[PDB]
Amino acid sequence: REEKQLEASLDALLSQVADLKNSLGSFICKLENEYGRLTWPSVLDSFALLSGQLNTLNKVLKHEKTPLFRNQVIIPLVLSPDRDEDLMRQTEGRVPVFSHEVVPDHLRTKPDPEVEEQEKQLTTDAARIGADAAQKQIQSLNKMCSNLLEKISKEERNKQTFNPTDTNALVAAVAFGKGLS
Amino acid sequence: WPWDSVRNNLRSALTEMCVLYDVLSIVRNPQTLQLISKKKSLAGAAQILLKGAERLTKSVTENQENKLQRDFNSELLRLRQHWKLRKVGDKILGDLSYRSAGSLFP
Amino acid sequence: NLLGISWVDSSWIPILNSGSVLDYFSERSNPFYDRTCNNEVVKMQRLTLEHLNQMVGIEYILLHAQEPILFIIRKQQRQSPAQVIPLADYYIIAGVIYQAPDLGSVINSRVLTAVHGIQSAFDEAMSYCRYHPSKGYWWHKAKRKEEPSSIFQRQRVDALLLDLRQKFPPKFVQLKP
Amino acid sequence: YYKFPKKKDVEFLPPQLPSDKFKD
Amino acid sequence: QSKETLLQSYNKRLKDDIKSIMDNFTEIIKTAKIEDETQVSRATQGEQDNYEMHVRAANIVRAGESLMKLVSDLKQFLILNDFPSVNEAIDQ
Repeated sequence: REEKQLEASLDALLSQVADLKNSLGSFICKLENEYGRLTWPSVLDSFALLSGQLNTLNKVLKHEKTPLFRNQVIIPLVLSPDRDEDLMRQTEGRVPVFSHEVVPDHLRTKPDPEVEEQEKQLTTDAARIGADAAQKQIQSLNKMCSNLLEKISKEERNKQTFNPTDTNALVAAVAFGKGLS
Repeated sequence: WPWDSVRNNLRSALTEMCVLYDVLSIVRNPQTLQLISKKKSLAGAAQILLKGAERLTKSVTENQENKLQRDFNSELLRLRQHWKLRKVGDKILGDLSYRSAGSLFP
Repeated sequence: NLLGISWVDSSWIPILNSGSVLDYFSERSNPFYDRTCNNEVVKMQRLTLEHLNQMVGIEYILLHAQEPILFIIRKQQRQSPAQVIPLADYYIIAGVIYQAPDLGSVINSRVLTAVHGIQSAFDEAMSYCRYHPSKGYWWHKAKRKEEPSSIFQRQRVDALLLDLRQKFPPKFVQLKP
Repeated sequence: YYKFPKKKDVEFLPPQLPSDKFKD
Repeated sequence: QSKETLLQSYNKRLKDDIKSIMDNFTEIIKTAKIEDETQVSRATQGEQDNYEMHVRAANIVRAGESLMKLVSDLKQFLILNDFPSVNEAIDQ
């Protein structure tokens, strides 16, 4: 069942991504017609719940029980971008029609260069200035708030306003002299 | 441009999901890019903290500079402490009807 | 660092078959694969398939069977047999000569892209306006709609209202001149 | 309003009023 | 009805959210990924892990530096007690 483990990781990440995309599309429909009374707190919660939960799963489904990416090679069965009506029942949400010369640049590591181009344009701006407070900066302030959050309320597991003994004792000594003699 | 931005975000999410599904179906030295990304993230966090501090010290500094007419904790109490206490039917607090000693009509 | 080009093979690849990739790579003109393949030593005699993997030659070899579009060009070169050492692909898949690595850069490019979108998102909402002492406490469908103090009691009028289409039958309209 | 004003149907009564502000 | 319990629950929730925002925003505040522990990729995955702060890091810092004063004002407004139980400024 080793091959099934790799197949389960692909379906889990794809299903969660599709659900997040559907949620983002459904929430956008209510944020377009009702443009008024749109608070920043309510909008931020939906985006945070839709992006973070998906990103965590995407990052976890790649560096935890994954097959080696050096032996296996990506290779399709055949190269035929034909539009068949018997092939749309294998993705359930995407891949409606596959073409060949209809998309010269639409799928390439999600093309949006903002990191590689920046690192290439600024590849040389600091030779021997730092290189000590960037990689060895993981020990400056390790614990600053982790030792004060579990010793306030979690470590406990309140002025008393009523005295139960005073209530029972006063009631018995008021009716008669029961306990005086 | 609300609907335009919503449609743009929806199209971007659809394209991302399509690329992910296509990739899934097909599968079946001195750069320091991470350092620059961490520096940008720290700069953004500092900017967000500064913006929050500015919004705090600018939208709540009304009574800190000079006491003026402001329903927020500055005007509602003046009449309350003088006439009635906290009550809520919907947003109604302390009607003046002399019902404490009236006994005539509400 | 030569996987970033988005070049293609058009005519320097007369064919991109198993051995036809080695002979295409023999003639790098202009874009088909590296001029730094075993192009020259493969073309010293003829358009061939030795400098692919058989002899010791760094050509765009048949790293695996792919007749349909193009074999996955790996600059296959090892002094013993049965290995190709990878950096890219002169295949026509995705219509380009990409990096031929794993899903790593593919998803990471996906995510860098979506993050371009995301930073757009965060700033776009950022400075619209802010809630303040009063929500945007600055500068010191609401006025009216139907009726504020529109008390019942004599609403009783209602009660009688419930007499009138009855005291007399509404006439048909169907005319928006 | 202009539009077409083809609001025929029936009813022609109801109340369309509001003053709920006296603990009731 | 006991609205004091609901007020205490709201205050506890606000304090817990503030503590979490102060704690869940230090995964990259004390380190800059000096080593490559990612078995998949360190050039395309690690670079996008920090450039995606809007979906990973800045997704909590946004409300985490905005909901604080909002909840403070909400608590200060919903409970305008004025309940010294003696009404000090009455006999005066």
